Amino acid sequence: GVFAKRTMTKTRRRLRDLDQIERDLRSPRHLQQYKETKAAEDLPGLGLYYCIECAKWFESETSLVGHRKGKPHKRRLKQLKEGAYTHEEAMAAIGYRIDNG
Amino acid sequence: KQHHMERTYELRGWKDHIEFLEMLARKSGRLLKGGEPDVDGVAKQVLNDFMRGKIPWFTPAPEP
RNA sequence: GAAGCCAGAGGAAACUCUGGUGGAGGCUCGCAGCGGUUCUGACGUGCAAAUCGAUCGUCAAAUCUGAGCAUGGGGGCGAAA
RNA sequence: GGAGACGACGGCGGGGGCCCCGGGCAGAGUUCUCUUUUCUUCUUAACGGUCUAUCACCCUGGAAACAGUUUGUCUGGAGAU
RNA sequence: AGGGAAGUCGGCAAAAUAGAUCCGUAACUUCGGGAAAAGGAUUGGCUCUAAGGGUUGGGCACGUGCGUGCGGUUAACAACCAACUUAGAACUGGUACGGACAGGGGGAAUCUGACUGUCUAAUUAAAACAUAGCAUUGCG
RNA sequence: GGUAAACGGCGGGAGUAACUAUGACUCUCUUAAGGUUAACGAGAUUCCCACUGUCCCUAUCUACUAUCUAGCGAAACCACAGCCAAGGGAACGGGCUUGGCAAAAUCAGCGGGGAAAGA
RNA sequence: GAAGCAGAAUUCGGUAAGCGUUGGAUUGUACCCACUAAUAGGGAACGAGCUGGGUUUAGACCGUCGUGAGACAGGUUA
Ligand SMILES: [Zn+2]
Repeated sequence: GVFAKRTMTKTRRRLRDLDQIERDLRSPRHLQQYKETKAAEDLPGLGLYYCIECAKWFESETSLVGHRKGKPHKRRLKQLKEGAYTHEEAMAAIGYRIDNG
Repeated sequence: KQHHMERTYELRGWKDHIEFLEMLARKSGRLLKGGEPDVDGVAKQVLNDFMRGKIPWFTPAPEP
């Protein structure tokens, strides 16, 4: 079940993208800046329990462990394993490169 | 007085009013959507208790 | 998930705790039924001299209901308008 | 003296009927491909005979190291197993 | 679309929530409740695994298939039959997995009537009526 | 005489005075109550989160009408009729006066006026 | 047009109605806030469009008055 399915595609309901999630996984600085874009006191569990791969905060460690057992987390696993779609992949699809001399 | 507030709410250890309201919200379940504490509602509860006398307080008389 | 009942752990006993079982309540969600809360509702020489739609209250009882009978107007009957 | 002759509710057990599944005969349908396939009939009344069916009761016997036992704790020297 | 009550006497109406499993649940309280409080994690398909059952059956010795006197609790074993639940695992599609249907929005307070119930059929369902509880009166 | 979980009402006593009833006037005590509001509710009110066409600010789609046709077919209402401006003492004008003006017969809407509320 | 009106910003007055004159808060009951060039004032009602108060049929409660039925200094609900 998805909460408020009719306005899920609104811009104010937009979620973090998979390429951003890959950048957070590869570099801790990107994840850090995404965390100063949020208030720590307003997060579940004081922001101490967080899934980078699903980009979601949880109330407890047992909640995070229960999350790691489910299907949305495993779909995020398989999507990250396949790899997110990026601008370089978009250019390689049409066979376009950048000449920097 | 601090001990009266701690006895009233069974709650202690805050450093300021913001942390006091936050831990009171987490204890009483006054949470918004997404696990965010309801500091406004908890502050309204505290003010209601203050003016309704659930929280003991007084103004000391001037010394002669 | 009330009494009653079983097992285990303690406690000198009385009792205490835990896991069950059980199926009580003018308890509760809710279908029928019964009722009639709300809608700038429909309808307003209407299907209807009170109907229609969605919503709502109640649903094991102080629940709903047929037939036979009783009380007849300065009267009856009324959880009383 | 008995029958006529008697409340409501809860779980449990037996039986009839309905529902479900398998094989067999016959008939029908599908069949580009698949489906030893899917569907239809396969019934036995009142009234009687016979053999059995919870409760209960009777006989032997006398139970603690208490036992029999229901989903639900009732029964037993006033005689249990 | 963007904003999210700026609308309006007034969130009227609409939207949002909703089934089931698991984590968790405050004040107050007549200790019975509040409570489905609040706040969260999941839910498709396929292929598997595991658990939860029933029926029947013990060996000698004699007399003669029976009866007896025994012996013996590894039947902890064999054969046959049977249906629905529960839990765990891998794989896989996805924009969605109670995919239609069905289906609580919730919280902080205040006044009010104890509650369940009843009434003005055809403008008012309510702090009205009734109710148990309490008290008084008359009558041997 | 009694009686206030009867209706009601919210102090007492002394001094002064001495038929009856009253009052006035001083004086004095002046007091029942301090350190369970749950549950339930189509009851009334304020606020918060979520949520949204409530609104900025409106747009588009569907069905049934409304529309046209064949058939069928009323009712309300009706002194007579229906363009206005100024005056028409009885602060009324659709008819009178003075002007503006004014061209057959029609259809769909509309709610200003007339008409229309078991008014 | 006039004013110590240097400039900037104005103030007072005149002709002028061509063109505009907003968005909100507060009902324990008309003033505040902001934007703006500005947030000017009135008439056609106050000498059967819709909707909230004055406002008030029938139900009900509290307060005052009345022996009472009831009435009201009144307040609340549908
Ligand atoms: Zn995750």
